[PDB]
Amino acid sequence: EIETFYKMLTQRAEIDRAFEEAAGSAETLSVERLVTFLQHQQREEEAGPALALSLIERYEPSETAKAQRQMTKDGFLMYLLSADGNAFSLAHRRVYQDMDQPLSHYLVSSSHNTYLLEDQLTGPSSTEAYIRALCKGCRCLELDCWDGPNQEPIIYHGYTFTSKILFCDVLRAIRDYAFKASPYPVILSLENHCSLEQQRVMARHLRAILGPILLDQPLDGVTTSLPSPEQLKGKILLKGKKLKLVPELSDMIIYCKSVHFGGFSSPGTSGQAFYEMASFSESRALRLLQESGNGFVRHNVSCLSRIYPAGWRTDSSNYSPVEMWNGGCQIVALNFQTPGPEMDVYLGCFQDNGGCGYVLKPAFLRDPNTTFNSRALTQGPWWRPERLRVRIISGQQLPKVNKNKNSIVDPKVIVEIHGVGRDTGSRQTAVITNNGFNPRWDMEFEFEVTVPDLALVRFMVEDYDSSSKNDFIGQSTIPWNSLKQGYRHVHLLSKNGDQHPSATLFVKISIQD
Ligand SMILES: O=P(O)(O)O[C@@H]1[C@@H](O)[C@H](O)[C@H](O)[C@H](O)[C@H]1OP(=O)(O)O
Ligand SMILES: [Ca+2]
Ligand SMILES: [Ca+2]
Repeated sequence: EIETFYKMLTQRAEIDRAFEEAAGSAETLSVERLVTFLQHQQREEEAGPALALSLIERYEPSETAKAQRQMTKDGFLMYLLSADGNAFSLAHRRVYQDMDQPLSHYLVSSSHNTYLLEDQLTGPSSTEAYIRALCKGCRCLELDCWDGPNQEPIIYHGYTFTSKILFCDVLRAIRDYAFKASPYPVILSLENHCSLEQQRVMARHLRAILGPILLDQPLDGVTTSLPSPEQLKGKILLKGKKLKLVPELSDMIIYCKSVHFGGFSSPGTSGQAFYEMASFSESRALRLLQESGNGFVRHNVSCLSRIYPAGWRTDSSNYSPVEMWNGGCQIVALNFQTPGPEMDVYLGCFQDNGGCGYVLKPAFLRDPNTTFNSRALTQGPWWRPERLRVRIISGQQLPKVNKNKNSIVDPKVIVEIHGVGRDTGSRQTAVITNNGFNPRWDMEFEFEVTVPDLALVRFMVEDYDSSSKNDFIGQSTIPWNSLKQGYRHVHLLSKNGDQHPSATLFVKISIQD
């Protein structure tokens, strides 16, 4: 009984079967079989006794089997729940890409009106908001500066009733957290509304507070392109207008001069200097993407574009970043304080590359001479269809999505493909009523994706309500190239992007060309 219970509360058939199938009849998995599993199933490339051994060394609970270079079912399970059994590639969870190209070549995690904790009209601002962002990996932050009492510049939403905070205070927080999450450059987007006096003050605080972190002079060399995240490692750069504007400030804008969108210079040689940056609202961006997809892309190859939520999003709601990333846009600004699929995809995207905040664009988005246009797809390197088959097997300890009572969850799972439009798909499972502890669905979906290099796969679990909406329970977004194959567990996240210790989905992923 009491064993039978812990034994029976804790008894997952899917796992048994999986171990069975792997080990065949043996009560154990020999390296020879482990490796077969690692290869045939988990489709690992580095599959080999080396891997298999580290797996066992790392996960095998039995001192015997461990010592005897073997894996018992338990050890199998643990691996499966480990950072190694995770659907989101462990390898990709550390900086592993080329940090040498000019910034324009990377997608940069960017925040919008960062100082805000809520809505854009009357919610509050706080330095906490910049801390959070920074802790969530954000590299590019926004400071809307306005003159304040006692000659001290303040930051708040120009023309609204949003609460205020000090320019200096913000500067310290940034100073303190700019690199907690990553060594790479942080970009400060100044939106100056300050009298010349207070402007200078600003300039003082910057120098005073950022000190040496501040990048106040062009990098020796750095002549034809933007520096690389490597070159700027440890610095913070300013972005704003460059010569109503005191030189103290303007003299600090080195590689990020705000500019009004000129146009894309294919019908010429140049347009915006690599050191010039344009911003575009959601709407405009779409339009240009709709009309000049290839223009933009090519543009974005050597220039940084910043996009920002549409004016009507007074609720700090966000738009989808994918659409812009698809155009090579790199400083895709979102309202970091707002839970939703948009931040889910955003943060999923940036978990890649050890979440350093910079993610190398695919090559075809880094070739000045590119005919790509996610909107008018033609054959190109980017064109590389794959067939994804995802099996939603079971759920484990799905969290009680609050609810002001003792009810049980009634879960269902949605899997979605995000990328070029042609590739967008969504599918959902059935609801298992009244089970969150160990719902088992065993449902499989299949998707065709022509442009994996821009895709992301999202797993979301809602608690079904016949009556009401459908309570979000947890979610997880994995970029296509970090999607791991075989049996894996998807570690679910709360709406706020926090890790849910024991909430997981157990799945079988298979990708074939
Ligand atoms: O920092 P930029 O690139 O200028 O973009 C900002 C944007 O991120 C946000 O403040 C919008 O509310 C605002 O309308 C816009 O400024 P705007 O008044 O120039 O449109
Ligand atoms: Ca702003
Ligand atoms: Ca129920």
